Amino acid sequence: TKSIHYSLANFNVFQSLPKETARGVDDLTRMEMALLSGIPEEIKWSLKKYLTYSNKAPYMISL
Amino acid sequence: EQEAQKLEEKALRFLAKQTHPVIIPSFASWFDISKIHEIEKRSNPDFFNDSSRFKTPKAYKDTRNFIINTYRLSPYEYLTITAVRRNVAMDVASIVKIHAFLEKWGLINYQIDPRTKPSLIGPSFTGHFQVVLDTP
Amino acid sequence: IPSFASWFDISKIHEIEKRSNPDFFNDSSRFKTPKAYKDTRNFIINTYRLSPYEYLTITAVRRNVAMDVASIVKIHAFLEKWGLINYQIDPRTKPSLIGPSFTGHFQVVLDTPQGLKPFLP
Amino acid sequence: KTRSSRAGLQFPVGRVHRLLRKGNYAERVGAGAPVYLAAVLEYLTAEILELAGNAARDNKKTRIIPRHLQLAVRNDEELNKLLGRVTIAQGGVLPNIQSVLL
Amino acid sequence: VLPDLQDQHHNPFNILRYPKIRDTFINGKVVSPYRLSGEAIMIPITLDIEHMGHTIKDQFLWNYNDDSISPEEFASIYCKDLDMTSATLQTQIANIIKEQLKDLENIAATEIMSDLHVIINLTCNLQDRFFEDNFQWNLNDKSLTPERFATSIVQDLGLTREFIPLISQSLHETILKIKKDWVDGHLIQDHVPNDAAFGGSNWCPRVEILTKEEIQKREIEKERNLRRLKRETDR
Amino acid sequence: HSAACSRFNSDLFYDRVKVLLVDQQGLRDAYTNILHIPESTQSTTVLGWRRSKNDTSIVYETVIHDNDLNKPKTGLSEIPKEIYEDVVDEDVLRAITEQQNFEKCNEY
Repeated sequence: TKSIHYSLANFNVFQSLPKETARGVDDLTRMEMALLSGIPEEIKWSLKKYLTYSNKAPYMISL
Repeated sequence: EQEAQKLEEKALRFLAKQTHPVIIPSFASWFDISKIHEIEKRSNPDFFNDSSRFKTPKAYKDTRNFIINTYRLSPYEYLTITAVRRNVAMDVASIVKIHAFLEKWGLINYQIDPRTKPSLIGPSFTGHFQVVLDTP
Repeated sequence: IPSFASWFDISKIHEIEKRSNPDFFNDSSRFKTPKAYKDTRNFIINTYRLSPYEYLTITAVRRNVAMDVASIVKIHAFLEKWGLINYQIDPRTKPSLIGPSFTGHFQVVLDTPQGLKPFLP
Repeated sequence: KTRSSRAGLQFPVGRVHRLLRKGNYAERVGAGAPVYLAAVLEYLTAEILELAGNAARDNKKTRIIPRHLQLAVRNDEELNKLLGRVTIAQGGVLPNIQSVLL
Repeated sequence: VLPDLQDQHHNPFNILRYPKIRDTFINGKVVSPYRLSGEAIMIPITLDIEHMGHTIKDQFLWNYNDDSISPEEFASIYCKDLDMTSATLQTQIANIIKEQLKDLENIAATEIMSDLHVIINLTCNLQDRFFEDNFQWNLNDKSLTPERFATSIVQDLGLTREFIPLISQSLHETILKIKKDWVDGHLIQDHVPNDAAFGGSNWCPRVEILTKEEIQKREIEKERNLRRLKRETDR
Repeated sequence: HSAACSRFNSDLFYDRVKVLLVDQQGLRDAYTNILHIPESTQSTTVLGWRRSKNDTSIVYETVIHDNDLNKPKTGLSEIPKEIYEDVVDEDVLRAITEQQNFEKCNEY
């Protein structure tokens, strides 16, 4: 279960120290960074979530 | 023949073995260790356009493929720029510039734990994959 | 032994090498002259002809040629681009910069906002 | 036409040659010995004067004093080994406190 | 010694079998990600700071012709990396790398336009296997940068990578010295180390060997030589 | 003499393999946990992927592609058509364009 030999995911230095926001880029920076990358099929998702945050929380992505 | 088997043996001999996964944020899928994408040319690094003789696309690849190779062999550790500057002979301004650029797209020092993201099957279905490499 | 570009000869100077580095024939510098360029080129060749199975490094020839390294490297990178000296080589002898192990055959995974995904083209 | 200008020195070659002659060090003295000795003397004097000037500039002084000469001869290990048995008047001793006394 | 070329199975736990991997695991640290033209001239910057119980010594070239980081942000990241962050240390760094710039900003390799040749005799030391070497270097040449010459030297010899940013910097400092006396009496006499008639028993002068035994006396010896050498020019 | 030149170019090779191939295949980085290996041995310039048909398993393997092993890599990629095409006999000119097209075709 919780053992070093079972898996090396908490040895002695990271089992409660990592911040609560250490799971990747935030949902806003992810939108902003996936918007200037040239890959299609990805802009069609960024411009979908920006389109959502313009009708459910516009005060968050204000110019 | 026998030299082909000796070549395959010596190749697998001096070859890095993957022991830890590497994670890209899926908005920076575009790159390899041989091509420079347009985003890398229009971004802050301006080694191109021969503005000087000390910085050149050859030194750009010689440094980017050093940073990515140093990170992807030990992803558990964090890439400190003092070690990079201690290993590369480039000027400090460019070293920190390319390091912040690589960290911006989440190519190196990407803060991520795989215990909060479940697995999935991609649009590409199961198949038979190979990676062709130049002879060493 | 060159298999291509057989215009080279130790007797005279060809026009293909003049157009390569023109700074050797139009400059009146005391240290650089076509006579010394021909001398050092014939020295690089006569010193490689002793064992055509090793990689001729720049510092090796630099050990005993009285010429600026800025031009030594210039003419040395010229005698490797053609069928010249570095054309018959063994695997072990190489400049072979000491870098980190190569990457690119590793399995990279993507982080889609819907879950992890394998990176397959 | 003085020989110091011919040799390219600032020390008197004639005076050195006269001192070598009347010093009864030998019965004959060549022509290269005076210029050689003057060269060694001027080299040593130039080195010591340069070190003393550096020491005086470090002490924001524009006039060399025996203290500066002592500091310059004791800082450089070579001159310290050369002039180890020679004391200098009004030169004092260099500040050096032991670790066990601090 | 390191699990890079060795073969480990699917389970990463095997890496624990090496000591130099568990070392960075038993007493590691958790850190937060930091949040950040024209003709380029290179200016090396040396600094030997002795502030805390430990002292730091390193060199690096700045190229102040561009502005993307300031002498304060560089110290802000150089001390965060070393984890000895202190306001007095950041100010100490910004108080030393700025005087080096202001003192060396006045000298640039531009408008030289003089075919100059010099016997560059440099000495490098990385507190292990230090070396010295002397060769023929021609000023007024832009094809061979000192970084490429350093890469050639580290490639031909069996030297680690950390020697590339060591011989290049110490070489730039020499270049600045060669350009320093250029603002005055810097006439270039035909100074050769060897020849044949115009402008070789052995290459005893032309040496690039590495020596473990320290001849840690060159600092005074070079100053002794340099002081007399400077007076030799006047005559 | 020039004979001593190769005398230094030969043994300088033996010292390289001395410090890099008798230890654990290479030197530890000493700044990162990376085993520094001379780059002439691993690889360079990944040429892409090749996918074939297969119903659940997925296989990942590394293959090394090449066109001609006994025709060594050389320059002629940094040689434009202005310097050499002016006046040379067409025999070696054909050998030049042969080597060059091989140099370019080796990378797909």
